[PDB]
Amino acid sequence: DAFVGTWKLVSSENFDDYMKELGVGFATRKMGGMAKPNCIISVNGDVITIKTESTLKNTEISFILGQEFDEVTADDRKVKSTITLDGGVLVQVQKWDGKSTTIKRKREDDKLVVECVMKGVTCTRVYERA
Ligand SMILES: Cc1csc(-c2c(NC(=O)C3=C(C(=O)O)CCCC3)sc3c2CCC(F)(F)C3)n1
Repeated sequence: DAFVGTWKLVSSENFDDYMKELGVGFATRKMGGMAKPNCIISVNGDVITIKTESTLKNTEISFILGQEFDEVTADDRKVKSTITLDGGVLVQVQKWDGKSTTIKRKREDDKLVVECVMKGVTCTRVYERA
């Protein structure tokens, strides 16, 4: 839809702090902090696929809106994830060990804007079309 396409990371703010708040260790934060992923989003019927491709690590999720699924995150958390569409925004929550983080993806002008919240830390990652 509005989200479908191949997107390339152009900016990131507070990603190291966001990863620290998740409990991510130094080596993995060093890898993630300097990654400039592509995000490839596609839809086939009820199923949406989001691939994140980067030099040192790829991940992929496929999901139906409002249906919880198991996810292994890039930092190796085993989480229960639910993604919904709310006022044009894809809202993802990941739940594990009584904690949660939210990842919201929204389209603004030319950009795909990704807001990641963990406790008091808010990170903003912006992608543009490849
Ligand atoms: C939590 C955590 C630890 S590490 C890591 C992570 C990447 N996270 C992303 O891109 C993320 C988003 C996005 O912008 O799509 C939005 C959601 C949040 C997370 S990308 C990438 C790594 C490490 C390995 C790598 F090879 F460096 C490449 N996420």
